[PDB]
Amino acid sequence: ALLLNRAQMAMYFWEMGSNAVSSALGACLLLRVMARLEPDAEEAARRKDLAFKFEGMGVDLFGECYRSSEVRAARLLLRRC
Amino acid sequence: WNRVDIAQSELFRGDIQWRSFHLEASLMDALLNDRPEFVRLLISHGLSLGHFLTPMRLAQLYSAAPSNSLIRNLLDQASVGHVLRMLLGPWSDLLLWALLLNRAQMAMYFWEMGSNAVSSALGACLLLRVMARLEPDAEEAARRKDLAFKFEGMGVDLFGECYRSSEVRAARLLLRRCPLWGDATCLQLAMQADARAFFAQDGVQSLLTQKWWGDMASTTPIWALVLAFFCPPLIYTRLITFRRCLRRWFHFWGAPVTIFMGNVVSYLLFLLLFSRVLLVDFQPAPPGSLELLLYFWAFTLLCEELRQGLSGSGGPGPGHASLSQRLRLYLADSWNQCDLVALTCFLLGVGCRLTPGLYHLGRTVLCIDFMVFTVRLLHIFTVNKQLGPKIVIVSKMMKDVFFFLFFLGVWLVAYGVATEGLLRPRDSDFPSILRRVFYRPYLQIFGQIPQEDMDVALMEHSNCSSEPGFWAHPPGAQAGTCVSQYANWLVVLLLVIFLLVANILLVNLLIAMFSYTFGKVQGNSDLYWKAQRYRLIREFHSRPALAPPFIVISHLRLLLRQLCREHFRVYLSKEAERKLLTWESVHKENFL
Amino acid sequence: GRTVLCIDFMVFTVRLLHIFTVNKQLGPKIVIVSKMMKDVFFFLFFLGVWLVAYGVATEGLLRPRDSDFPSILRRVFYRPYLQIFGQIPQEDMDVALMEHSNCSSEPGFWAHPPGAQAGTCVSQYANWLVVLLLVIFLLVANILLVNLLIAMFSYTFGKVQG
Ligand SMILES: CC(C)CCC[C@@H](C)[C@H]1CC[C@H]2[C@@H]3CC=C4C[C@@H](OC(=O)CCC(=O)O)CC[C@]4(C)[C@H]3CC[C@]12C
Ligand SMILES: CC(C)CCC[C@@H](C)[C@H]1CC[C@H]2[C@@H]3CC=C4C[C@@H](OC(=O)CCC(=O)O)CC[C@]4(C)[C@H]3CC[C@]12C
Ligand SMILES: CC(C)CCC[C@@H](C)[C@H]1CC[C@H]2[C@@H]3CC=C4C[C@@H](OC(=O)CCC(=O)O)CC[C@]4(C)[C@H]3CC[C@]12C
Ligand SMILES: CC(C)CCC[C@@H](C)[C@H]1CC[C@H]2[C@@H]3CC=C4C[C@@H](OC(=O)CCC(=O)O)CC[C@]4(C)[C@H]3CC[C@]12C
Ligand SMILES: CC(C)CCC[C@@H](C)[C@H]1CC[C@H]2[C@@H]3CC=C4C[C@@H](OC(=O)CCC(=O)O)CC[C@]4(C)[C@H]3CC[C@]12C
Ligand SMILES: CC(C)CCC[C@@H](C)[C@H]1CC[C@H]2[C@@H]3CC=C4C[C@@H](OC(=O)CCC(=O)O)CC[C@]4(C)[C@H]3CC[C@]12C
Ligand SMILES: [Ca+2]
Repeated sequence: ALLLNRAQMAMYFWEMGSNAVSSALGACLLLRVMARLEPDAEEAARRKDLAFKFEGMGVDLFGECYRSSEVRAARLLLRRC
Repeated sequence: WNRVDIAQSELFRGDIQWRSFHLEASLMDALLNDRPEFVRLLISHGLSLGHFLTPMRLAQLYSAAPSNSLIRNLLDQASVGHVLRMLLGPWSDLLLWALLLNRAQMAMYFWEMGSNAVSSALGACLLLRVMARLEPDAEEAARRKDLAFKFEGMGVDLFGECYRSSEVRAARLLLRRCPLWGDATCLQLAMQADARAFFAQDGVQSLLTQKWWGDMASTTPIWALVLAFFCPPLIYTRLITFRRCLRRWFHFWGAPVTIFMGNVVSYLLFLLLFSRVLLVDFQPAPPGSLELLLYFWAFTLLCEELRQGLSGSGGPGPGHASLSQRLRLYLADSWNQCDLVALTCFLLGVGCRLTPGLYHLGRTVLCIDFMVFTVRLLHIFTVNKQLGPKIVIVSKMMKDVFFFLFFLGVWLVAYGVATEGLLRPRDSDFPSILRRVFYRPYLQIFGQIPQEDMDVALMEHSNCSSEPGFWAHPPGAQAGTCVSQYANWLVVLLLVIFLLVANILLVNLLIAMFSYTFGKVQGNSDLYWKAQRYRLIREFHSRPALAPPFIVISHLRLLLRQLCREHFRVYLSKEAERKLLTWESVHKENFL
Repeated sequence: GRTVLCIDFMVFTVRLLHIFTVNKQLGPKIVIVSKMMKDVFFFLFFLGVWLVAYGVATEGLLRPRDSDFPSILRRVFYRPYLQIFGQIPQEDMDVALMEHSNCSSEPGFWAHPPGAQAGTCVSQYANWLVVLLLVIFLLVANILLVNLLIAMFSYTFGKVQG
């Protein structure tokens, strides 16, 4: 759903899987890369907007996990993904 | 009855067999009586508008204008001013009508049902600012100007959608040859409308850079233009990209950034020639090589000054042809006023130079004349995106400088006379009294504090006057021959109060005044600079490619044109032109 | 080789800034001072235009007799630039503060400034103006330009801080 720029599908498939923080950062990694690999800049506006929406959820979900346990959310970043 | 809920259920239900003429005269009373919500219903169920807008019914529509209007009499006066000579008694004429009679919601709807969304939104803004100036009373002009902002809203909002859709295909929206108004352009429409909000948006501003760098790929760097200006061989190279090698030459030297840089290089060389005349080639001999080259240079500067004068909307219309408007609008630009003060006291400085008696006055006028030509360096670089919005700021700061200069000058009189009165010099000439009162205290603001000239405990030789009292000799040249030492505890105290008020209270409160009004005017003067920008882009695009010293080639080409006897618009085919308006009427409907 | 190494010390010392940008206390403020360059360059534009305007008009009004191009480009640029920082040489520009008023066989009245690079003798024709034209300089540069640069720094520090 990230590849075909299906916004609400990717926003839902992130919610039903494991690896919330890494795939929110992973979704942000693809959509900034794949906008540079995109020829036309019209759909790249939707490609970059949906990258900010995963930037919202990764920041929002990690800030919950960090205020829960600063030790156990430290291990969230430095996990060998 | 002005009851909408009846009119829907009558037309939506109840054996729906409405014919033509049942709807035709129904929309008349929907238009003659104001009632715009009934109008949207009938157009939603569809009318002809090619069998509805028969010219009797339009004359019928204008006949129901109110008698005590600024329109009915304006028709009877005629029975913007060219609209009067054009309007007499399918949507564009109908949109024109609702603007004329200030019918707000009717015009807001007729804009939505027609073609040409961006040009008629700018066109509606053009009329309602013009027709408010043509309106006698200012009560309804508040509604006339408010409904002009509502079309300013929709033109900015709809173009920003069209620009983010396709920056190329919305670039063609502006520079389309609009066959209304005698082949008008939507940027020209936005200039004449004084559409500051329309120029301020990032689509038009990015379009202005592409017009600025005309056929030279506006993302090109600046140093490559400098490298290609001073190497015209380097024009045809791996640097600056563009979109017959002779048109390739003319796309460079006809582009407005190179006409600008030509005008900048040739003006920095004018000021370098002016200075080398003024500093090292200005003996009382008759004028030599470079001084006569300066006089011809400033003639061309004057011949280039009349080109803007006799080649010059919130005012008159284009092509006025009577010079009591064209020269009056020339001597209203604040730059021309600087350009003519420079060229008239160059003429004074040369006329006083050539006469034998007035030579030192001719030099003195030319030194101040360099000052005025150099300040014209500021007006040139206000087209720059990096410098320009900040040059326009520093004139908004003058209202605070003048407060400072008031508050300081009052305090400088107060300090300066009290100090000159307490220590009484014996060399009290009026040039020297007005110097120790004003000039010497003014310099104490800048760290020039002459303690040895005001404080007696720092000066020796305490017997220098036969007048009664005790005296002391200040070692300064214009400090008086000897000053009094009666109350020099006070003069030293009164300096302390001066440096507190001037150097600390006044200077740091001026920074608070600059920092405040920089915060206010930053938004509005950038908004003003955006709209000013296109006025300066096409002011270089219309200017000849040859600069000031070599402009006489392009004036002996223009004058030889008359013995033998910038309107920007990109050209495209009508089928590619209707594809543009079809694309754009979709994005109006997708926006509404 | 010595001269290049003295400028080379300058460049190695500025690399001291790039090192301490990892600091939490200093670092966010080192990254600010490069955002300020767009306002320095306006100031440096507006001053430099006014420094040409003041500097040539002053060097034209008082005409020195030691008008070499290094010294002309010094009394035009360097000496007015230093007046922004409180180095105002009144004795070199104002004739009423200098004695020895017969120092040139050229026609007109002259006067000797005691400065080393102030010219051998300057003119005293319109030195009411040079003194006035200094007053306008210190108003534009030292007060209008400097305090408007603070307003420009205080504004763009507010924008770029976040
Ligand atoms: C009095 C002196 C300075 C005589 C002039 C010497 C010239 C041969 C040269 C030396 C370097 C040149 C400058 C190199 C950089 C450019 C940037 C250029 O800016 C632009 O045109 C593009 C910016 C924009 O988009 O508005 C203006 C000309 C300018 C100052 C050139 C102007 C003339 C200069 C000063
Ligand atoms: C009491 C003594 C100091 C005499 C008073 C002199 C000042 C009232 C005048 C003389 C020269 C003026 C300056 C000449 C150069 C200009 C550039 C000007 O900027 C522009 O013209 C930009 C063009 C534009 O924004 O339209 C802003 C004011 C300023 C600094 C002026 C500020 C006020 C000054 C100092
Ligand atoms: C900036 C605001 C707060 C007001 C400050 C005004 C002064 C800085 C100006 C207005 C009156 C001027 C002066 C009028 C009288 C003289 C004496 C004059 O000395 C001479 O005797 C030489 C020839 C002459 O003018 O008689 C030199 C210029 C000077 C200081 C003028 C230059 C600077 C002055 C003091
Ligand atoms: C040219 C001179 C200064 C020769 C150097 C003499 C050194 C033997 C010593 C004297 C005191 C020392 C300083 C004492 C305090 C520290 C703080 C330290 O900052 C950090 O590493 C932690 C801050 C952060 O978390 O980023 C950097 C080194 C420094 C400046 C030391 C650097 C080397 C210094 C100057
Ligand atoms: C017309 C005359 C004055 C010659 C013009 C010289 C200036 C245009 C240049 C030469 C040295 C420069 C300075 C050298 C040291 C730097 C540090 C620099 O900060 C950083 O590099 C931080 C690193 C980063 O933020 O990426 C900010 C600009 C600054 C002050 C420069 C400001 C502009 C300067 C004065
Ligand atoms: C900061 C902005 C507003 C522009 C200011 C530029 C000046 C401060 C710079 C550019 C030209 C420079 C000068 C070019 C000519 C000279 C004369 C020179 O005196 C000499 O004769 C010694 C040897 C020589 O250079 O010939 C000493 C350096 C100096 C002042 C240079 C140092 C400072 C100057 C005046
Ligand atoms: Ca002009």
